[PDB]
Amino acid sequence: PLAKIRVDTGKCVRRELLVAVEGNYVGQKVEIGDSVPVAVGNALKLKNIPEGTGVCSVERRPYDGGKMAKSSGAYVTVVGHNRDTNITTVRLPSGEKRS
Amino acid sequence: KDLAFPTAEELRTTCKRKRLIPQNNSYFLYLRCKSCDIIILAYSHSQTRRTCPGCNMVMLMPKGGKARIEGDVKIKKIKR
Amino acid sequence: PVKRKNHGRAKKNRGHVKLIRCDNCASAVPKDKAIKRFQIKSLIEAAAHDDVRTATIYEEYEVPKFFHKNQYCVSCAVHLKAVRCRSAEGRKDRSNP
Amino acid sequence: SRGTKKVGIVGKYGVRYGSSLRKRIKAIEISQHAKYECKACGKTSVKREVVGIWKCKACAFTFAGGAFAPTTSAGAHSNSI
Amino acid sequence: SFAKKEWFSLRIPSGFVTAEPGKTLCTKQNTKANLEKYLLGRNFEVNQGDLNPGNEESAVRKFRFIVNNVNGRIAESEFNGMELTTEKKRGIVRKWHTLIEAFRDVCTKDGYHLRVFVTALTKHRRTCYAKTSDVKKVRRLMFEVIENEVSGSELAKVVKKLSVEKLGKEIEKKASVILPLQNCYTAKVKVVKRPR
Amino acid sequence: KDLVFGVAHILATSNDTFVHITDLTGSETVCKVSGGMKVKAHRDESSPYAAMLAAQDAAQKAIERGITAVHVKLRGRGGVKSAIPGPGAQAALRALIRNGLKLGRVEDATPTPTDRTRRKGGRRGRRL
Amino acid sequence: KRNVTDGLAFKLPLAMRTGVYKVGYKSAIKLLQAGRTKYIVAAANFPSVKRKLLEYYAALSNNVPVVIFKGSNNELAKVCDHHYRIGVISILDDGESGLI
Amino acid sequence: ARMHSKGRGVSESTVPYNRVRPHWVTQSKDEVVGTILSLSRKGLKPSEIGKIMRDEYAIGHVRNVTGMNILQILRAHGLAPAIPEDLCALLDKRAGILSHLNTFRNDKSARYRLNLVESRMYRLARYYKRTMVLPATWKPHA
RNA sequence: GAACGGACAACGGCCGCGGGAUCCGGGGGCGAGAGGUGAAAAUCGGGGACCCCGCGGGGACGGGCGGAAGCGAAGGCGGCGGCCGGGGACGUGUCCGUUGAUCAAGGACGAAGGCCGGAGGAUCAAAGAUGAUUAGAUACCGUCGUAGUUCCGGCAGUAAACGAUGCCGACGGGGCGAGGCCAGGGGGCUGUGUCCGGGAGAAAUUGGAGUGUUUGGGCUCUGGGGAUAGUACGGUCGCAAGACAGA
Ligand SMILES: [Mg+2]
Ligand SMILES: [Mg+2]
Ligand SMILES: [Mg+2]
Ligand SMILES: [Mg+2]
Ligand SMILES: [Mg+2]
Ligand SMILES: [Mg+2]
Ligand SMILES: [Mg+2]
Ligand SMILES: [Mg+2]
Ligand SMILES: [Mg+2]
Ligand SMILES: [Zn+2]
Ligand SMILES: [Zn+2]
Ligand SMILES: [Zn+2]
Repeated sequence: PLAKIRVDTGKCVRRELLVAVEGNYVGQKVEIGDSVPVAVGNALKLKNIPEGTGVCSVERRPYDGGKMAKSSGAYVTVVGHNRDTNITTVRLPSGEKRS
Repeated sequence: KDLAFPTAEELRTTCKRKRLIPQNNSYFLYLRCKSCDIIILAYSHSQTRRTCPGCNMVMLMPKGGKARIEGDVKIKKIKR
Repeated sequence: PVKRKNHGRAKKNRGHVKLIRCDNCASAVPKDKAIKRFQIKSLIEAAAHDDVRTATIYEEYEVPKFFHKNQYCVSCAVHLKAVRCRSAEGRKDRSNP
Repeated sequence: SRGTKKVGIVGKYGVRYGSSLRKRIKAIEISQHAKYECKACGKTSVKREVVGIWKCKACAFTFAGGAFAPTTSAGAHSNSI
Repeated sequence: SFAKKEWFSLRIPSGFVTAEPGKTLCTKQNTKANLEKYLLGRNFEVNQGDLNPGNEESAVRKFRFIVNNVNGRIAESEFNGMELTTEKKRGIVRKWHTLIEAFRDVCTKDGYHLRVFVTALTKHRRTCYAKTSDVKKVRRLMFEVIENEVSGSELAKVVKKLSVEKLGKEIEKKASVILPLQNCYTAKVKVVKRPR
Repeated sequence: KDLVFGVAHILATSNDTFVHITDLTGSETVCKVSGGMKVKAHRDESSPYAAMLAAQDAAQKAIERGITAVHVKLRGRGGVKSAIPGPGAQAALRALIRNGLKLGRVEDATPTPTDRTRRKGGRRGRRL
Repeated sequence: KRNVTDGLAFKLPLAMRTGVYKVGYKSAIKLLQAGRTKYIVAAANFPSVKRKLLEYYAALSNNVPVVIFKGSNNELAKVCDHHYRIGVISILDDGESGLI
Repeated sequence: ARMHSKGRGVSESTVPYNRVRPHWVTQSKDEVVGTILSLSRKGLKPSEIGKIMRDEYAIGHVRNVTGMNILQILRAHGLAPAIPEDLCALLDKRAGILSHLNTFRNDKSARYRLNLVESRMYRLARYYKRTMVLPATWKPHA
């Protein structure tokens, strides 16, 4: 399923769309940023995501919108962080370890 | 050795139920705190803390068998 | 008939003791039945100890001990002679010399 | 008046599809059709609406969950952290 | 086939008597960066009796040192770990006695994440066993004595504490109210994370 | 006592006896001579004779390559297999110090497990 | 495990067996508006905005304790009142417990 | 031996040979009964009543100072519980185990002890239904 | 039976931390073998093996302590911390007051191997493949290797599941031990081994396998010469293997 995310500011209402995460619910406060909390449903950069946590809709290039682990039951395990060179090695649902 | 007349030596050695008459090892007592004039009364093999109410100190704490008495307490058995 | 009162192993008030592997045969023997000989000897053998005195950098060097628990199954323990052939009344001995 | 001794909910499939396939889908058809307790209102009124979406019919609390259960093992583990 | 290899001495921090314990070697390189490629991952373990050549009863530990920097035929080598000698770690365990082991992950005052492994043996107060509640009691006492002694210190003084075995004697004093321990040793120290 | 130290890793398994000499780091190996280099029979590689000759050639190359003193780490196969150093363990150490290598801090360094994996042989064992 | 405790699982049925209470959210705001309630326990399952009004009104009225129960409506029915699940309990008076 | 084990433990309190009226207690027989009824409506069980009579007021048995048992006192004043203390202690043990198995369903050790406490519960209920202490249609809450 | 007290506990379920070893990947060194065996061969090795040092990945496993020591109803349970749960013994002027013992039927648990679905796969390893041995060798030995071994959900329901010894209960000699609780007076309860006697026994032996022709505590089960045969038929259960029962 898909998660319709409604964002309200002072200026406008943004209507965002994400693939639904197991544990999403209608009325959930989600946070989409760089270093938001690492609760289920939030979206943040992988450097601020701790290792061993299954993430989904992972971007392949930065600000791509999310490419990998997008169909049912899929998740991507964050294996490690190369904090120099700014590289995260992740485990894909096919078992492929991807930088 | 007579079975109907067991000597007082052997009775305290044997089990309380296995005596000729089942005899208690427990009793009651009086606890005397020094800062305190009243004498709180308690069981020998107590399962509850006993504290003197005014000038509050803990008198005896429960243990496996006989409750161990805490601090400076004069004790007096109660039998009559 | 029943040859040993303990039936060969030291198991009493257990149901199961985990198996260990024989150090000579790699057989699966329980830890209770297994013949265990703890040998503590020097690393350098006693014949060569005069030759290590001439060669140590250190004044008063203590040669280290070698620690190993030989654990033998029953078949190889009589074959390695870790257990000695005894009589029927000699079977009930338990003390080491 | 049980009706069936062993098949239960997969008695609708009759004799078709093989015993092991009917035995396999029985645990899932029990799972996908059952009412579950809403964790927002307390009532056993959560029913599946479509694959992946589970809604409580009492307090309209709808949530994204598993295909034929409200919770999967991978989904439970990410939420228990 | 061997004359292309040049020697390098090894250098420790000042904690011990010996500043330079030994010499490593490597082939001649054109750059300095290729020499750093060959050397700065290397590591070596030296016995404490070699780092303090006078005392021999403190020759039961061996200190592990990884090199971090080379400057002109000198390999600077920081602390990489301590471990008891195999003659010692097998000597301190006897039968008919309860062996008590504990480990603790702990950072120093500096950001050095260590994992300190301590052991102890219950002594004669015929089989000198301890109750496992008492083993849990000294193990909680082992956790606090590791955390007060190395997290209160920086690492250069912690490796002094491992050399003098202050971390072992503090267990034997503190746990003596519960258990008559003996051979309280820190069996192993690893560095798992460095501040940089 | 201006001698330079190296490490003598002496593996002594049941089939062979390596006499391996390296520097204090262990990453750079000065000389390694095994017992099978010294006899032509396969059954005599683990012998104390072949361990002597392997230690003779290893000590000679270590002295000419600037290793005067040595540290010894005796070793068996270890792991699931036999932790005991083999037959040519002592002969490799004896011939090493008897050929001009002044030893210090000899140690037993075998790979002892804290409860290993399953050992070869099967449950009934190696029936011979 | 020791058979009895003195926690909220013990005191709250004792207050309902010996004492005056009301179950339900409508009754909760009728008592808070009348100042008659001395203690409030809500399940964690209770709606947060309805829960926030109870906490606000209690902080108005003499700092009445509101306690979030570690459980749900169905686990508050695991105490003395058991005909139905319990969203919130307004304790008018607790006859024998040490709730207050 | 034990009903559901193999232990043959004998740790049991021994009553004295002679019931001794406690001269050390200062309070009357009607003062003792009022305290017991107060502790029962305070929430304590009849075993906990006699413990706190013995430890705090040094009344070793209330039969010494009253001539009635604690259940005889509660039955006299109508405060006899609906389910007896023996059965309610097994019911809280059964419910406590069963709530643990709600989140720990692999605990085959606890499901063994669940069928053991329920067997003691149904054994006790059959006796209490026999002597009219408990209604014949009584069921434990599932 | 219930409560309580201070203890005790490899009792279980789960969560988290950790340990080194085997194997693999990768880098550096070395330079000819290594492996394996009773002996060899297969195998890997200048495309740099083995060995030495670092890093990495992964699964499995808790060595030493570890014992005629603990716990559990049995199967079984051994790194550490925590949570939830359980347990017996002891102690007690706590409660209830006969609520009990044993069991057809019935129910639950039940090692290994096996089966089903899912995940995983380091070691070991049925089958299979080889190299040998041998008169032969479908085996023992070497190497490799699938199921499997591992985890989760279920099935299955068997073992030399043994103490080859049903459960409950009364009584019965000393000695030595390393259990737990209590007491403080080579003490009492309760476990647990051991040794010597008594008695028993065909004997080995044995604190019950004693208190049995001086034969009677209760309750359940089984045996009735060997073989046929734990086979067949019928039945029930199982996905199957088969199990139960049974001539
Ligand atoms: Mg068995
Ligand atoms: Mg029974
Ligand atoms: Mg009794
Ligand atoms: Mg290489
Ligand atoms: Mg199985
Ligand atoms: Mg299996
Ligand atoms: Mg499978
Ligand atoms: Mg293989
Ligand atoms: Mg048939
Ligand atoms: Zn006082
Ligand atoms: Zn063997
Ligand atoms: Zn709802």
